[PDB]
Amino acid sequence: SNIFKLQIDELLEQVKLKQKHVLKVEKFLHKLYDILQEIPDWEEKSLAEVDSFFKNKIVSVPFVDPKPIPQNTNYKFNYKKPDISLIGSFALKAGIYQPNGSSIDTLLTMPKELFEKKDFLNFRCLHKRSVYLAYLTHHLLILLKKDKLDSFLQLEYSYFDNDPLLPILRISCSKDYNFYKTRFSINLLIGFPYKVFEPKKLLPNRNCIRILPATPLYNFSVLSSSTHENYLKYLYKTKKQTESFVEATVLGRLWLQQRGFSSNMSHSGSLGGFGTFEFTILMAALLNGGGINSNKILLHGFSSYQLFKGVIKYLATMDLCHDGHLQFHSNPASKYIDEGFQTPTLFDKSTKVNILTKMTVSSYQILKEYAGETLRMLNNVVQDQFSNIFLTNISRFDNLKYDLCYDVQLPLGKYNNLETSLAATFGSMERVKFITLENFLAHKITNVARYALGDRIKYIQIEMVGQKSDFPITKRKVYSNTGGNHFNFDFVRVKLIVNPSECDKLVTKGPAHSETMSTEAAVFKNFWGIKSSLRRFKDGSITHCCVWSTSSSEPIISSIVNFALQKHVSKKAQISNETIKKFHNFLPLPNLPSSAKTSVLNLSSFFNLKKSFDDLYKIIFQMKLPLSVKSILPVGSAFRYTSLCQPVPFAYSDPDFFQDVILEFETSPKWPDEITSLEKAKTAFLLKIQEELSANSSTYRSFFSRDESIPYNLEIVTLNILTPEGYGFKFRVLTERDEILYLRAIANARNELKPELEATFLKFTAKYLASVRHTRTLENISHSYQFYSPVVRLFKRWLDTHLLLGHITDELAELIAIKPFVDPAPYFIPGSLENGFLKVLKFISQWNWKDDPLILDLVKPEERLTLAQYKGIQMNFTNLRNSDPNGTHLQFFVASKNDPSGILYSSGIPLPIATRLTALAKVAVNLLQTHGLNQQTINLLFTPGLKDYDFVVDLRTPIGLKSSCGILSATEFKNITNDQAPSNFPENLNDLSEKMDPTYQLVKYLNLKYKNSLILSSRKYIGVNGGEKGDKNVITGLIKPLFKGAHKFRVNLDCNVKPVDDENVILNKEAIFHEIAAFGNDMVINFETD
Amino acid sequence: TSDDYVLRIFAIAFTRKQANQVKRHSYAQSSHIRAIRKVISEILTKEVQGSTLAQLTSKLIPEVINKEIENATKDIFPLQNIHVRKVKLLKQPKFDVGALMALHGEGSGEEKGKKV
Amino acid sequence: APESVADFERLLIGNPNSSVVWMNYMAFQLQLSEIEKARELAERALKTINFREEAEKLNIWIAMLNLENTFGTEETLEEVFSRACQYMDSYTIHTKLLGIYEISEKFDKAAELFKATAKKFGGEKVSIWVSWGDFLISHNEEQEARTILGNALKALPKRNHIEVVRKFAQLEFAKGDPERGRSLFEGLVADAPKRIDLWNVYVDQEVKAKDKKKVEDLFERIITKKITRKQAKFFFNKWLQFEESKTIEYVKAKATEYVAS
Amino acid sequence: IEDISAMKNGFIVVPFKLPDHKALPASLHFMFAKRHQSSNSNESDCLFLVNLPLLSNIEHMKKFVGQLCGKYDTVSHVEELLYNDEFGLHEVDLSALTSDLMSSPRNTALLKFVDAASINNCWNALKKYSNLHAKHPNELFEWTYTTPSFTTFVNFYKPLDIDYLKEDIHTHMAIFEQREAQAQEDVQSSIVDEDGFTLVVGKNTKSLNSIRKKILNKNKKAKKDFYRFQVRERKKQEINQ
Repeated sequence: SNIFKLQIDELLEQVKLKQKHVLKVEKFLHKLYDILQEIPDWEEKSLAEVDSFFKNKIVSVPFVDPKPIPQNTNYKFNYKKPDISLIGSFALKAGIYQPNGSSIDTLLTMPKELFEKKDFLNFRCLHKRSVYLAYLTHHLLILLKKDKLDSFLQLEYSYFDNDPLLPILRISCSKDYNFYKTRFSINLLIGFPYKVFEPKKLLPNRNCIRILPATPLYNFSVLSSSTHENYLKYLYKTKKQTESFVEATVLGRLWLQQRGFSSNMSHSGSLGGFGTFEFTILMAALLNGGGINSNKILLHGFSSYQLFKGVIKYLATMDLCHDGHLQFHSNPASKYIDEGFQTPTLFDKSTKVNILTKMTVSSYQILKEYAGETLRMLNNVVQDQFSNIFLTNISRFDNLKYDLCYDVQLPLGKYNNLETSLAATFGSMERVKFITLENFLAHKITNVARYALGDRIKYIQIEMVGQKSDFPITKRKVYSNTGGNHFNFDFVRVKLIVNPSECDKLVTKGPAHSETMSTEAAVFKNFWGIKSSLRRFKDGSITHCCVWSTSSSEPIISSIVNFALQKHVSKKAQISNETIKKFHNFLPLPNLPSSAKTSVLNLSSFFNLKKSFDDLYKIIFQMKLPLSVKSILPVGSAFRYTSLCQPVPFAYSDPDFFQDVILEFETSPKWPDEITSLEKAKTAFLLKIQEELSANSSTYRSFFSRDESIPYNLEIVTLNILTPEGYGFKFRVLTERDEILYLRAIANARNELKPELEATFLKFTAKYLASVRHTRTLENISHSYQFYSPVVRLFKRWLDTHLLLGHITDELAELIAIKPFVDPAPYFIPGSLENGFLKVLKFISQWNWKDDPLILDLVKPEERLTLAQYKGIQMNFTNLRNSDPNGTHLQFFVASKNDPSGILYSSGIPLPIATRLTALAKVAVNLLQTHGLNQQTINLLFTPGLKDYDFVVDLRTPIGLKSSCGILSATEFKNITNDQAPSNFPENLNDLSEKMDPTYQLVKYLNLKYKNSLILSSRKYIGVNGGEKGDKNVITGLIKPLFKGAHKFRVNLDCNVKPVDDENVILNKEAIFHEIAAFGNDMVINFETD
Repeated sequence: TSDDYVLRIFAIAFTRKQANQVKRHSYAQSSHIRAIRKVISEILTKEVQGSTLAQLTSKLIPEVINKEIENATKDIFPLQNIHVRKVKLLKQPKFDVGALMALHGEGSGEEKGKKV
Repeated sequence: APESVADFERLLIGNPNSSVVWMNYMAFQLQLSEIEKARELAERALKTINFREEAEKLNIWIAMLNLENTFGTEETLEEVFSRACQYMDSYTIHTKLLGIYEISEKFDKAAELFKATAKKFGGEKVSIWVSWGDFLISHNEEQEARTILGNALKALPKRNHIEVVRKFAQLEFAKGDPERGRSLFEGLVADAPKRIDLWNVYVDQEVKAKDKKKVEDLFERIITKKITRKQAKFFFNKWLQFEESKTIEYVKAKATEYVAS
Repeated sequence: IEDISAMKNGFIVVPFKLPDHKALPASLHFMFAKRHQSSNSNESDCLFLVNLPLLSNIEHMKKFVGQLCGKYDTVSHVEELLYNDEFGLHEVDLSALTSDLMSSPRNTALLKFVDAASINNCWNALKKYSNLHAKHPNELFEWTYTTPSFTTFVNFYKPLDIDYLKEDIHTHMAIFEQREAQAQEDVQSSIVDEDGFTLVVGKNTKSLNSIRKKILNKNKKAKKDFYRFQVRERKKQEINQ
């Protein structure tokens, strides 16, 4: 805890202006409460004359639903001089600079002689409050208009905490005396006196309003309006106890406003419910109580970080909702009791209200989980994430926070049009359990969502987009027609984070079957109805369940929430989602039996490939060699489940077809000395095994292949097995002599080819030695991180459309995609393709190069890298790129446990390609944060983005490669590709080139030829982005900033030349494009300049 | 292992009577015994730690760390038949239902007809 | 104008091979007087340049030897000298270290390391003899630059003897003693007067050293020596143009006499 | 312009034609030229050419000089292009780097000839060729295209013929085991030094080069007591401090 205190003080120093900008607004409120002190009063009045007294003016009166009919009018109104209290947050001086501004708590308390012993029923006290606020705000705007400062200052009606039971006054300004340069509002509230009554008519376990159901928001709102001064007395006595409270609450304020947990409500269908002032209150109660023995939990001696981690630990692992809550009394131990109130709860024995009742069970669930993971990521000592714990607005982009989102577009209409529009209840019995239509609608949506999905979702949240708490003065409500209804939401957004293990289980096992039909069986029958059934499973038990026809273009949770809303909330509430359907099938649809009907978490193509590999494995073992196989093991992309297309049998044309398996022989000393002879002996062994394979097992076939990726030994030969199941394998022999041969070469070579030969050794140990450990670790991790395989497939697709796969390799993409899966520090472990893909994009837009080494510890949830190895990785990084200035060639640095060097997978790619990747990530994240997430937004993201830079050359091989690549093109006729995918390896084997595509080898040889003067990118997976017919590819590429203008020629300028000046030549574009076209007359068709 | 399994993996070894020998003994000098035990613990520690448990089974079945021990240890002593004879698991990581289903093949339990 | 290190970093990232502005940015760090940080940027240039560009690497070695001659200590000079001789072409970086030495005007240790370099590799390379002999004849060590010929004829064989005493004669014609140079060259005159390029550069050196009667004797003995049909008009196209730029018709008679008999 | 015919530092410009393109109607593929030599026999009477075209091998040079001997009727017989490393594949040699067998420029092509008067005739013919290429691009010497690029390097993607690489591994192993065995016995019996000495070899080591580079790569217990002067120094240190 040596750098974290300095980080805390610097986080404070991010906002330490609590003296300069506080004085002018506090003298503004000084004038304001002087005016309130000199407001002249009024005596008792009648509703049936103050209605016309406000009708004839422009100002009108708000109301709790509904307006009081004079048949029940027996209350006596008043308009008195209020005792005004400037209390709360900026009385404590806990300043935070916000774009929407903080607010000083200021309350017009009620005088003692306009209430009685029955102010707890039929909302006539709230109607008094509405008319009292109406006349006091008319009086205040009259006094402002006579004082003549109206031009800068204005006043608005608003709800307190987005709640219609308490409308309040939002004092704001506009563009000598104009205030525009600090927190842009204060809020005038109106409250009730303290000593009123006793808890039996004050608890949420009573009722006197007419039909005894619970009245929770009613006796929370009026009790917090009446009795909230012991809170301030206790707050200042804890302020006198310890000094860490103001830094503690600004810490919690930054925490909860980056979590988006403002003080509105979760009952209203909004994120929040929990508040920063409730955080202060619970912290002040936890400095004395919280233990099982009613212990002092937080001592009032230590500093702010310890009590902050204490309150996070208490609301992380100790329960407040279900099993247990903390009772308390401000005015003498505070006791944790083990029973629960089935609500987010803590109890008062000197106030007798429940301070967490502004939030629901779902918001308390998500807050307890956030507290648990933030306790977990603050406890760990191997790496500090203060900048990941307090410097990330995860609420700025909402779909980054949640796994998936749906929209409810419902035109229900009128408050009296309720019955035929929605299929839920109606009456005073529900209108005293809840408050309004949207409140009980949101609660019903939570209940039907959690009973519709069960434990197929981690956590559920629900909000009302189109909500407007800023309703004007002359209007009695937010009286807005929000697209089909007269209620305050444009549509209803339901967000889920889902349990990715059983996220797509196609049946949902409800309750078991018996003769006596139990109550949960009746619940399940009445809840599902026409799609419920009772089935026997294979073990023999009988369970009520519901089958779901799964699909590839959807998750089944879409259809489940569709049916379980169109059965319960409304039979016309249309569910609209298109983002999932748009880039959930951007993965290439593999031409398999029923693969459109199968899900996306199915890996049966990979498992079929591994079954064919096990057949080849047994055949290659139980033969006989002069030096038998020690260990054969695959290393390929299908074996690590990150091939772009799922491997269908007989798909020749995919460049990810030939997976590589390596085999190591016994450690024999009789291997030869030099590299050409030992590689030739490896060819001898491969010739032997293919000879015996064609001898004994004629159903397989073999053909050799030269390799060129390991440079400066042209004699490296692999064989490729074409298996009768339909897959191919590329066999590479590894020997024990190889890495010591390369180290022999490194040691004895000349002293200027050392980094060149080190780059050769880097490519060798990237292809042979450490890639085994890489595929083992990620293949082990791809079963606890389920969505890793689709997010790597989608990222490889997206990077192929944005033209980087020619230079960049697979392992960078895989470690990039495993970064948000293993490091959930602002977020969760991603359980949807959408959330995972934009998590990856947000991260690599955030990604620095000079001060962000990418360290990974590839491990399942709940081993890692130790502290000494982490310091070693950091020292490797800092000496590596302080000797390196800014990455002239070493752009990316990606370290793991498998490779502590870091440069193993990133060495080789050029700075234009790396900068293009980072700038394109920045383009994508600002495009998503401003243009909004939409289907057209997603398709415009997945445009190729040529961004025409010096050439685009358009290719055409004579065959549209979808049939031989094995992806149906969303064709409605399955038979027309079932008879077209050539499900037989050809008899002659020299046709594989012309049924394949050569464009990657052409652009690779061209890039290594012109490596100094122009880089060349291309597409390589031609079937997934080369048009619907799948026949198009480009060769794009940048010219070097040296070779923009002309350059004087020498013997080593290394370029094709156009000598027009006798000294300063230029590269002849017509000649280089024409030798490209001579190289690809059968391949290229078009050329475009500019 | 590369997973979180831990193995008390064993190994047994025997002195070969060398060919063209005469003496009945064929005894190890007990300072060769420390060398053989050091190199055998080192190489089978490498063979475990560079592998997962499924890979450890698929390389223990066709009896290949035995021949690897004999090849890397025939330099010091002739060493009649080598075996491993015991692998005892002492701590298991977690369940990982998906990984266990991946070790066999996938499967999705689905409907049977109600008819009532 | 480049006056900021961020702009110099932008220029070196825009082109990494160009040792001219590499050494110029390192000399900019010398303008702010950071010798150790200039050596850090130096080894940065070493690790960043494409190693195939030997001429710009040679300019980097100019920069290294300039830094450790003018600013650093001589133990660090021999350290970077040792890493230079183990990296790149030792004889060329030796003779350009000697060139930087003669520009920086140090002589006392320079003659002893002339002796050291002649002991190491002077027996089969000639630029060391060029620089050593020219330095001695210019710094008034005519006796030492005459007894260098003993070690020259010692180490060098017959194949290179003619060239080493020829360049000795050239140096002692230009900034030395012409009678000493002629005493060196008349042995090769008696050895092979058939050789034509040495005779032509000998009469040219006598032209530029401005000995009227001796160049008369040379140009009137050349035709009496062995002369073929190209060599006649070649030396006459030298001789008539040298005397133009009475004794002209006296050789115009023989220039048409010798084409007949 | 095209009317330039000779560069600054002696380079001779020799451009070429381009075939029919499906998007372009050109006919220039520039190239420099230079006569030079070195001491060895591989680089006698040789010519630099900078900016070689993509895969203009020996056969392409034969067709070019056959068109040249049709035009100017000179003497021209080409054999090989040393330093044909235009890809970036054969800069370092790993075999000579770490082996015994076959022990021990930039994007150019160094082409040697059969005679010095042949390279003189071709060089002066090439200067006049550069001049006519400068004057007119239609009456120009040109090199045709039968494309070993098309025969070899478009269709990489090929099964290797089994008889070919089988006879290759047979011949390569047959010469390699022979030279390895003779080097092994040569280091195993290398007893005589010229002055009396016997080289220690070690058991089953295979090469004199191996022990040489090993010995290039491979490049006390005093007491603090027990002497009279040292215990005087110790007691003097104890007397002082």
